[PDB]
Amino acid sequence: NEKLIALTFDDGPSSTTSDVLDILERYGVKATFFLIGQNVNSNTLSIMQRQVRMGCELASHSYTHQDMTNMSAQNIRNEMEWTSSAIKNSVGVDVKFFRPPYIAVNNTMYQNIDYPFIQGTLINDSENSTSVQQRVNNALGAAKDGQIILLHDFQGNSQTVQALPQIIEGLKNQGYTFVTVSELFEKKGVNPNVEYKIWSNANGQ
Ligand SMILES: [Co+2]
Repeated sequence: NEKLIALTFDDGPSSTTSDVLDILERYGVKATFFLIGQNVNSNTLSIMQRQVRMGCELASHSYTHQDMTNMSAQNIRNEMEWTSSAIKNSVGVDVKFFRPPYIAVNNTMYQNIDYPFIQGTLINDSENSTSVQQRVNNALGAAKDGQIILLHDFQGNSQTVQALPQIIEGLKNQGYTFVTVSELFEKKGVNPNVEYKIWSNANGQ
């Protein structure tokens, strides 16, 4: 009767990431970080190393974080390969999932990206006008068994850092167990590797 939640973070690594990690470590919780490839560099190495130490999953958010519906097939493929190899060659882990920038997806992307697409429920934590407590309530209201929840850890997103302790404490209080996206599919016995699909819940609905 385990109830699984996959907390996920877009747009890092950034210095804000380290504050997210401090909180995840405090609560013994793992998350998934969809990284922007050009943010994988010597300035972010120690953060990515700590992500791997804590068993947080690293995934792909493209290399330049542009709207990939305006990109050629070749450029899409280069973005994906460069992001995966940057993550593999820096800290030794293999990307398993892709999340499209801006959740902008078209046929060309689906034809030229070999990873499962992840969306999840947005909590609108990219705009400062969304308060700490709005972020808390949106995350708590989006939770259900098997659900992926989309947050951001771009530099400066301190209102999500402020929101995260209530979110974790509240979901545990509701009986949820935190998993990575890989762990989510593994534990539900679901094959994520379905082409032409974008997932928000391990049930695929
Ligand atoms: Co993004």
